[PDB]
Amino acid sequence: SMSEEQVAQDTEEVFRSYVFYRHQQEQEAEGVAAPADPEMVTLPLQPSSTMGQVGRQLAIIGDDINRRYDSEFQTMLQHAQPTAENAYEYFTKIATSLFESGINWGRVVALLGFGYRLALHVYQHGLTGFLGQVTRFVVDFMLHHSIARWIAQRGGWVAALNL
Amino acid sequence: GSMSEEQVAQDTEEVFRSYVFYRHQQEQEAEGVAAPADPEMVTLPLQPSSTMGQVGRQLAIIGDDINRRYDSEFQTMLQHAQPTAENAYEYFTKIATSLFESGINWGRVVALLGFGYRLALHVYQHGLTGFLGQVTRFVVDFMLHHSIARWIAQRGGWVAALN
Repeated sequence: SMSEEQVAQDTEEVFRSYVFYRHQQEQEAEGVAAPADPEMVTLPLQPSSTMGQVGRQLAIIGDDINRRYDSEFQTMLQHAQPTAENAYEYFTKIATSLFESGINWGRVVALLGFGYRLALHVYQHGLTGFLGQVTRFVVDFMLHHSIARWIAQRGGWVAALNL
Repeated sequence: GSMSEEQVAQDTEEVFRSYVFYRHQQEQEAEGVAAPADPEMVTLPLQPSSTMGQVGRQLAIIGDDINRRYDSEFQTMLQHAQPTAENAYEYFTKIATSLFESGINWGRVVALLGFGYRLALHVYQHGLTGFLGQVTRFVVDFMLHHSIARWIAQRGGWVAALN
């Protein structure tokens, strides 16, 4: 049976695979795509692990709700221009607002997308990459805000792929 | 409701396919990968969060002595007999009939899943042509016709294996 702690550990692996595949897809597009941090563009050590495959599948859903979340995150980041010095507080504001009226799978996956976009943003304008920090923000938020528990109740991260 | 042999037989495909996925996720880490694997083995099944998917996962990760002993003996057998796609049905039927001749118990039920995995792997490795759908049919049908699905139903269904 799936524990909240196991879900929290799995979140790091899901997120790292997710960001790799999000940026792979972004390059396969029109335009050049913002440069990504070499860490974000490094293939996971075990891309075919269960959590690697979950992150991959979540990144390649191009349904309308995911594209809507992504566009709104982009717009917010372009306006707010967070930096490495204030990205923690920015992340906490956006994530807390997103879940304030409840948890659902679309919002869980949207938080991975926001982490991807926040890490990519800070890298552009910043002195270096910020992927490890954003990973900690996402993992810790999901644990503290009872999202890891919510996922565990539903069977763990693999349940994000169910219809 | 009172679990039927028909429901169990229907459930067995999902149990077996999840079992195979989680068995091959361990074999690759232990043996390395010097030939491409069967994509059907290495790709997470659809609806990976179901009760039956969870049963297959738990049975694949058991890892005690009796399950290791069944697995070693199946591998020795296969390495000697070298069944092919042309004769795997007859070879499966012989091994499975022998295994259950003197009775059904949970260790033998799980052993049959292990044998199906190893048979599908062996046949694939011969030609790099997948054989998982065929072996799944062999396992599902054998359990049904040989009253193993009914034995399982009468202990409460697959979910009894979780105990």
